[PDB]
Amino acid sequence: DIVMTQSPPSLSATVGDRVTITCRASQSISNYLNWYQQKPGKAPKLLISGASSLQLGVPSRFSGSESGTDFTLTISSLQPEDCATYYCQQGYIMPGTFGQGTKVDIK
Amino acid sequence: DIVMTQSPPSLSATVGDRVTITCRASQSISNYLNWYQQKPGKAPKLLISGASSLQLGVPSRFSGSESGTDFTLTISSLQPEDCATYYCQQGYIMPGTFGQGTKVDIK
Amino acid sequence: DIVMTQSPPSLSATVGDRVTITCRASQSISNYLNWYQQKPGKAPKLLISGASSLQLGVPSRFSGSESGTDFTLTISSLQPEDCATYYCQQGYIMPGTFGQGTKVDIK
Amino acid sequence: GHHAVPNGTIVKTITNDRIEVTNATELVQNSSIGEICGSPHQILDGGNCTLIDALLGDPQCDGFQNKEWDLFVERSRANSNCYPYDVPDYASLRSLVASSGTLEFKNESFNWTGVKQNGTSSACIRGSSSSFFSRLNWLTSLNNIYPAQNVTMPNKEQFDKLYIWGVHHPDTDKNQISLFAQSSGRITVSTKRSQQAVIPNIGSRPRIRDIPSRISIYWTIVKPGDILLINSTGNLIAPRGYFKIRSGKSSIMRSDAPIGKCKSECITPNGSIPNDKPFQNVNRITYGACPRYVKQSTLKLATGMRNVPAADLKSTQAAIDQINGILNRLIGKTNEKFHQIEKEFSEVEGRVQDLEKYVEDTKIDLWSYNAELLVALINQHTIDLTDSEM
Amino acid sequence: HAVPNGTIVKTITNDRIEVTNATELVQNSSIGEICGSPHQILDGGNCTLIDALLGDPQCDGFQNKEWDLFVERSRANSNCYPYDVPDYASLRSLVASSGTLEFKNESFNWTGVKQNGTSSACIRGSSSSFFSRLNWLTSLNNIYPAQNVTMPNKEQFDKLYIWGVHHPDTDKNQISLFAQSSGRITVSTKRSQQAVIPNIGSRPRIRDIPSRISIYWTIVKPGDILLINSTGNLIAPRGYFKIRSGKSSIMRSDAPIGKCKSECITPNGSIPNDKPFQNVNRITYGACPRYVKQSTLKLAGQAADLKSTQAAIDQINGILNRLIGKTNEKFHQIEKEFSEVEGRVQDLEKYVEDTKIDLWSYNAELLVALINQHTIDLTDSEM
Amino acid sequence: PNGTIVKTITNDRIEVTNATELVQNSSIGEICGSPHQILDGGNCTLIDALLGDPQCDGFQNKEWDLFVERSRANSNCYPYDVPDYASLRSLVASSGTLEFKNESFNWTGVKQNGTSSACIRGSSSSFFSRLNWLTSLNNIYPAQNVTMPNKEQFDKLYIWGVHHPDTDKNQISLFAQSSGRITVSTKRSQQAVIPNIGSRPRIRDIPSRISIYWTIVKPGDILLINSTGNLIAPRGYFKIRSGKSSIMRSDAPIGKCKSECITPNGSIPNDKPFQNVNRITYGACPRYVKQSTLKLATGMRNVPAADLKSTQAAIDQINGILNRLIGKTNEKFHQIEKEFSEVEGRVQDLEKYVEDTKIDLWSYNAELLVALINQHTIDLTDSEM
Amino acid sequence: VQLVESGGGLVQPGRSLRLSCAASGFTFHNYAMHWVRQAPGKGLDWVTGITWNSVNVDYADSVKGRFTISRDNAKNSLYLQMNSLRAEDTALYYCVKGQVWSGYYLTHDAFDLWGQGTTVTVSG
Amino acid sequence: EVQLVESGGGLVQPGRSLRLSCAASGFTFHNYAMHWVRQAPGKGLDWVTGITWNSVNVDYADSVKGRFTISRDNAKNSLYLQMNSLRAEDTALYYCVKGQVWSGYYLTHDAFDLWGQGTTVTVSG
Amino acid sequence: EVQLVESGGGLVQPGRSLRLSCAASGFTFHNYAMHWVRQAPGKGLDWVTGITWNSVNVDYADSVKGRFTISRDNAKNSLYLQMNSLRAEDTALYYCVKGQVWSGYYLTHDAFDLWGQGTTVTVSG
Ligand SMILES: *[C@@H]1O[C@H](CO)[C@@H](O[C@@H]2O[C@H](CO)[C@@H](O[C@@H]3O[C@H](CO[C@H]4O[C@H](CO[C@H]5O[C@H](CO)[C@@H](O)[C@H](O)[C@@H]5O)[C@@H](O)[C@H](O[C@H]5O[C@H](CO)[C@@H](O)[C@H](O)[C@@H]5O)[C@@H]4O)[C@@H](O)[C@H](O[C@H]4O[C@H](CO)[C@@H](O)[C@H](O[C@H]5O[C@H](CO)[C@@H](O)[C@H](O)[C@@H]5O)[C@@H]4O)[C@@H]3O)[C@H](O)[C@H]2NC(C)=O)[C@H](O)[C@H]1NC(C)=O
Ligand SMILES: *[C@@H]1O[C@H](CO)[C@@H](O[C@@H]2O[C@H](CO)[C@@H](O[C@@H]3O[C@H](CO[C@H]4O[C@H](CO)[C@@H](O)[C@H](O)[C@@H]4O)[C@@H](O)[C@H](O[C@H]4O[C@H](CO)[C@@H](O)[C@H](O)[C@@H]4O)[C@@H]3O)[C@H](O)[C@H]2NC(C)=O)[C@H](O)[C@H]1NC(C)=O
Ligand SMILES: *[C@@H]1O[C@H](CO)[C@@H](O[C@@H]2O[C@H](CO)[C@@H](O[C@@H]3O[C@H](CO)[C@@H](O)[C@H](O)[C@@H]3O)[C@H](O)[C@H]2NC(C)=O)[C@H](O)[C@H]1NC(C)=O
Repeated sequence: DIVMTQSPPSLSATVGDRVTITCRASQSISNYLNWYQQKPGKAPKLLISGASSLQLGVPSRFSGSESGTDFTLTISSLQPEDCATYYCQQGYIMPGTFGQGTKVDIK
Repeated sequence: DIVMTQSPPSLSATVGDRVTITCRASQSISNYLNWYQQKPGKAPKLLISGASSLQLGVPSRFSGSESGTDFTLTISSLQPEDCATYYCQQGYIMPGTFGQGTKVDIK
Repeated sequence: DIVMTQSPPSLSATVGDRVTITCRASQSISNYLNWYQQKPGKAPKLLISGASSLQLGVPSRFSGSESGTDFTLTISSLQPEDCATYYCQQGYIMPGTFGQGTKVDIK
Repeated sequence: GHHAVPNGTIVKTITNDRIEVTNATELVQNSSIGEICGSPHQILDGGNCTLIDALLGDPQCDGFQNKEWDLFVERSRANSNCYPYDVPDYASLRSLVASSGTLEFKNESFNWTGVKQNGTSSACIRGSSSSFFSRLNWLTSLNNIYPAQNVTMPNKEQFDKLYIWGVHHPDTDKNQISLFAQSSGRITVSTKRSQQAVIPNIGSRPRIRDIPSRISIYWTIVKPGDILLINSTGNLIAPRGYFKIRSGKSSIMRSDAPIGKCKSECITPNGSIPNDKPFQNVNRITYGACPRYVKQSTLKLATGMRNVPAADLKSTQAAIDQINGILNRLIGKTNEKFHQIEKEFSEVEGRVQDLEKYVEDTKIDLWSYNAELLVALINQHTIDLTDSEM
Repeated sequence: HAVPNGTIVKTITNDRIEVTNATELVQNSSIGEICGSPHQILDGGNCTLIDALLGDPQCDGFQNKEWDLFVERSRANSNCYPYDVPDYASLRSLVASSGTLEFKNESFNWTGVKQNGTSSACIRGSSSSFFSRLNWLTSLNNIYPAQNVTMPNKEQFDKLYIWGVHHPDTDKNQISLFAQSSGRITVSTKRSQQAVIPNIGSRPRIRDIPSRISIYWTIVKPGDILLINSTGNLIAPRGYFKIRSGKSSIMRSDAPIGKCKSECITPNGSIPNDKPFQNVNRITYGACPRYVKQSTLKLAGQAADLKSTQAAIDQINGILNRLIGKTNEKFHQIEKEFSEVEGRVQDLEKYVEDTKIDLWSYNAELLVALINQHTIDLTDSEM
Repeated sequence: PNGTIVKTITNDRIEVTNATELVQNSSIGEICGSPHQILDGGNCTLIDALLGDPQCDGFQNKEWDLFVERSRANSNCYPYDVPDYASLRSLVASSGTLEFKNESFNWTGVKQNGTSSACIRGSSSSFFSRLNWLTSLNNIYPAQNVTMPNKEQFDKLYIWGVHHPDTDKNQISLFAQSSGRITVSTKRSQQAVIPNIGSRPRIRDIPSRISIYWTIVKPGDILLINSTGNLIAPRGYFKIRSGKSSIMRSDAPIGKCKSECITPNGSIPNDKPFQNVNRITYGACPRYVKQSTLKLATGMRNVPAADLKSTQAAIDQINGILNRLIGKTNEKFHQIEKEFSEVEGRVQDLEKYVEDTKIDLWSYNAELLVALINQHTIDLTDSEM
Repeated sequence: VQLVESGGGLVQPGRSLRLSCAASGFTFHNYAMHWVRQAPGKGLDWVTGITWNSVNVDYADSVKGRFTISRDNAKNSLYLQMNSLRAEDTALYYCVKGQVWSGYYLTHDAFDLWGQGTTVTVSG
Repeated sequence: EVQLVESGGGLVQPGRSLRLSCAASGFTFHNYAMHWVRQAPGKGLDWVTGITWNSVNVDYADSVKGRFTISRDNAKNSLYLQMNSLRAEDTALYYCVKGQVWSGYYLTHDAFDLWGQGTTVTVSG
Repeated sequence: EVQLVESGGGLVQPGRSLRLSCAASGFTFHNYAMHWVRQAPGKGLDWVTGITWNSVNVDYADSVKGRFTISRDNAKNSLYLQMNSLRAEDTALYYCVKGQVWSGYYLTHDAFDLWGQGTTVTVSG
């Protein structure tokens, strides 16, 4: 039903740089957006729920924000362990719809 | 004076049964009714004051209630120690109006 | 530029009597009057500030009062240590206006 | 041709500010009789005594026991001659007891295991012996032991019950140990719908009748089918019974006027006032079928006709009938109000008091505007109709 | 022109005068159903607003639901742990005017404690449970370490936090639940603080429980930070609600909800708003006519003259257009019915309402009298 | 030629010659201060001036008839909370003066005049100028029992406080006792306060707080202070008077003009009976009505000369009506608050309800009054001809 | 906690008698005290009562004018004096105590303590 | 140790049936909703089915609306998925995921806080 | 304890200048306002000059305007007076006086709580 769009399909950054991923929705979701990180060969892990609530165990360099109408996930100090695919998901109205992931590489 | 009327002049009940005594007043008394129990050859002992307040030392089987401008004294389990004469009195006006007694016997 | 007037210019009393000194002001000072006591050959010592507040260390026989539009300093039981000159001063307007002196002598 | 009067009166209309007429009536009452005479109402004179003191059982207020009223008169010489005390919400309790209208008291037999009861103080002297409040029980340790109390009383009747209890605040810790055997007490009075937990505070206070301690008074209401539970560990001023809460017409007034004998329906702190006229100028505080308050000294309605200095019966009768119909509509019909809010304050408190003053000022201004407009309208139409009969 | 069946109205100079039509300006009836077409109505059967907010099992279906008017019924009860709100009216008004239940979870630290405690008097399904939006924190391995959690507000709206303090019956229960003999809670932001100490003591048993819970609320602004530093007796939050400014309110009414369209709601039902005044109830929602304490108020060969008739009809219809139809909308207002005895505030509220009712009744009487008098005057001047 | 449309009871639009306006819709954006004493509290709230802020020092021992609070006001000293802020603010605002008189309390065995880094007075750390932070001396804090009578002829206001430290270590370091208690009493009232330890968000690097309380001592009374710890003592007493004074929140410049009616937007003329600017007014002000235009028919009807007597009669009647309406205004000085920055609950709802009722009733009154007067004016001007 | 009685006996018609009631075990100057007589096998009747301040005193209709009730708080005693006795007064007398802690009036209370009566016989 | 373990994957022909089972250990099962999410080889993530704790509100995706059934057993701590008719578009890795809201009545306002290493389903000749 | 010590003074011819110093020991000097007062021989007490902490409000008497200057040094704890043009009317004993208000922006609404034993200034041939 609700289509989710992710801005950068692929990103490359140096260790220590700042990385931003953006997500947009077709309809209005009342800040019910969740960010998921999936390494190759493993199950996805939830990073932030509600676009601003960090889950326990996630490092503090991950932040989430609502820039007016877009949803932004920011990595402040990128590390080699932060190479994965990132998805944005809605929770307002079922069915849950995942956007196409953003792949991050290290230079 | 305010005449007081007690319904059963004499009552007989089996041990363990339920006994009810009813009293009526000529005028309106603001629930200022007292119940007295007198065994033969002894001084009266006050049972209930205010028509609903049980005095200390009186067994819990004695209860006092007000229903339809009538005052009721109830014994739930008539033990053999409860054979006496039961009187009603008022306290609103002071001419002094002890009613006639109800005599209780045990089969 | 307030003119403070004191009375009496000189007073005599016996050891144990009651002594009263009165002070008047030209304009309306909002209960800002300070009493000062000076022995011969020493620096002035403040007794009462605000016309009713005893400073610490001053004996309780000294009292200050606002009698109508006049200000009164009272010594209840005069002692030989209370032979000095007393002044009344304002604090409302900046130019400090000391009054004259009331010289007290014992008999 | 109309008639003229050698004398005259001046009234106000909409188009004209000063019109001479033949006869005008005053719609505002400016005087009282000075006596609060209770022929239709029941009035209780609380000399020497306040309402709370009568409730608690002051030795002086002993004659107010189990007495009903429709209006309570509290005088300016009222004082207290018992143990010093405070009420954390004085106005609420005063209003509740005043509107209840009865001081009926029924005793109850609380258990109270292992304590010394009926404690007395020398601040309260009844007759020629030290005493205490007649409706409260001072619980003091017995044999240097104060066991914890856990007592319950159900409400099997068909009305709400009001319980008045208290917490003792001593001055020093030595006094607390000597009176209640424990360093710190705690009181928990709860029902199925509410709970009150109080902790005493120890400290010195200015001496009233050589007493440096105080008492804090609290109240609870128990509905039918409920249970009142008291679970104090120390510093408890127990209740000796329960009062009766009723809903009806009753209030409390602060005044200093003598009580007489006349059938006046409207009472103000200045005195009793007649209610024939629709408005008044005496006082904001009223009780029972009273004309409304306006801030105007005079408000005259033209019950006559203009003057410019055989007989016809039909026109005269028509004019008289219309004017008397207007007068009947205005004069006599007065609404009744019982137990309004307080309008005079002896202290300064803050937000609630400012809100109350604002409400009363708004009411007074609006009713003054209404009175002025009504008199102007009626005078204009009266003059118009009497000039239309020619 | 004359009529055989007349009507009787009142003017300033006349008390009973006979006229022709004499329409009516006060409404004395309702259809008995709370229609729900223009507004959004939420039926809280067996469910109060506070119980739905906290999340007792019977109200499990009310979570994450918006409304424009909450309907509370007289059969509403509580079937969970006994609780008390020290300021019930304020919290009820706050949540009612907010107009939404919307819960977003947060991940507090909560070190070294046992979470998700359950009680035998809060049964959800077939197993014991608790409130769905509060976290009962209990000791683990007979240790209850101090808590120092903190949450900032990086969003663009105020956040509402509901928490509580547990008052146990006895000291033994307190120790068995929280290791400390006496606990203490401090919840503070950059602008406010709230310190609460539990009170140990016995209470009457509701569903076989002698202990209670006291419920408190805080609000965090978009640039603030919430700090919780309790070392005992804490019923922790599970997240935050959203506070909005809107047109929502609450209403107590035992009336059925039906499929119809009407704009003015009263506890008796939905009433039409064409006439300017009403007589049904003083509690209203939406565009409603004013409340007056009066039962009725009423306002006025061969040939024909078309011009004069049209002029009179035009003037009368202009008056009616000015009066009938144009109403004012009041959404949230103060409480008008009380089931307890409180004191100063209740008396003040009753005084305010009585003053308003009296003034509006006087205004209605004067207005009807004036308009009738001038209507008769103008209709007499045209002939 | 030019005409004006007015409203009566029978007719909703009538073209008349001349029509006046009874609603003021504009204001000069200046708080004129000629007939009223106006004190500009830039960067300073009223409570921060009652206490001694290091940046509100110039407001001390100052009187006023209206206090102006600006939106840029902020605190720059030790964080504090007043449990009843509105009541204290209203009481001090309606008192109308700040006049401190010093008193010599009998404090024993304690360290007085304690300072902090939140307050900076020029170059050195400091505290409030009207309070006294009493800490321990030589690790001992003896119990304080201090008495002071009121032998004067006016009520005395005392502002004291309690200290809430972050941790128990800080409490012991400041006051030797683990838990303190304060009891401030008179012959007719008592306040007992207990501090609450616990951490709080840091304002200017301070996790502690101060609670502020006030007491009023009447003539013939006596103030007793009994404290074991955590007491912020007073240095003296303020003076309470009854008069015309209030406090307003307004971001408007102060000028040299003269005007009687003040408003947060500015000073407005009071010739016309009603207004449309703001619900918050000071002094002799027009009433508030929701309407933007309310016009009174000051002329006869317009349809598209020696009779001087009739003209004079009509002019006199209309001018008498105008004299009755225009210029006679009521003076309200201190009122309730009408704007709220936070959501509180029942009392705020009650205040909002009261103001809404007042505004609606006065709007209805204004509309009806204009209608009646227009109708009677037109009727009399038609009767004169 | 007991109220003892003395003074009963046999007296001829038209003569006088004096009954005394002594209280022990409770504070006497707080409670109201009454007298109640019972005829042989007939019932209970009220005759008189007095308050703690001896301000409000009430008598039964059949005993008005001939019976006097007095109290001494210092000696903890309650006295009754009969002057013109008749044959209708031969009964057993009980000295009873009220329940309210400090009552200004004799109403709105009960009888929470009764003594063992003394016999009075009026016959030839 | 909080984990979800899946079983029942394999190779099946088109038009036939399969049953996957998910066992939960380490948390209270009757407080959280449970969903199924499938991932194609080298493609994105797709939502399939979802159930609550009371098995009252059950939701399905559009493409698996008719031939898929989801069930729960609270006593045995199990989540079952049954596929009746299978096509070539369903060859994927299946994850049995759990919800975040404690005792949620509806499936909407929540997020998937725990995931299980799914099982492979291949529908080919 | 608390004391104020004054230095300077002596005999000076008319028209000449000299400087008096007052040193404070025993209290926080940067909190209290400081004044200079003088007393003629057996005549009375006359106010001379006054200054506050931070040295913003400075006031002088009419008879000593334009020829007298008062200054502070809070770092060195000193109060200085400089008199330039002198007459025979200034032969007096000078007292250095401390104020009472703990921190006063303005010089008024105060009282003199501490005085120092002054120094003698004589202006004669
Ligand atoms: C009550 O109900 C609530 C919901 O209403 C429940 O709360 C949820 O609990 C979930 C677990 O049941 C939890 O999700 C897991 O979170 C952790 C992240 O680690 C953090 O938490 C652990 C656990 O302790 C905390 O939580 C418990 C909950 O009861 C509290 O009791 C306790 O006091 C703590 O608050 C901490 O140990 C851990 O600390 C470490 O990190 C911090 C820094 O953040 C350091 O300071 C510290 O020194 C430690 O290093 C964190 O605080 C994850 O463990 C987990 O994800 C993993 O879950 C399991 C194993 O647990 C497994 O499948 C996977 O683990 C592996 O995952 C990666 C892949 O291999 C890799 O990281 C590792 O290999 C790892 O082993 C899986 O990824 C979950 O995300 C929810 O966050 C929580 N929700 C909320 C809203 O609070 C609560 O449990 C219920 N309680 C009871 C008693 O019933
Ligand atoms: C904390 O601080 C408070 C306030 O200072 C203290 O409270 C005072 O306590 C003293 C006793 O310690 C009280 O004095 C007593 O007052 C009673 C009233 O009699 C006198 O009343 C006033 C003076 O108070 C005068 O008119 C006159 O002196 C009256 O005689 C009496 O009960 C006492 O009797 C004594 O009276 C005089 C005085 O010496 C003697 O001739 C008698 O023989 C006899 O000794 C005594 O005067 C005083 O009133 C209290 N003040 C207040 C305001 O309450 C606290 O004690 C202190 N400490 C603590 C721990 O709280
Ligand atoms: C509410 O009333 C009950 C009535 O029982 C009080 O409970 C009793 O409290 C006292 C005081 O704490 C207990 O005495 C002491 O308890 C422990 C052992 O339990 C020990 O310190 C001492 O040996 C001593 O016995 C008493 O046991 C306890 N009784 C029961 C049955 O629990 C309770 O304190 C009251 N609460 C309040 C707030 O007043």
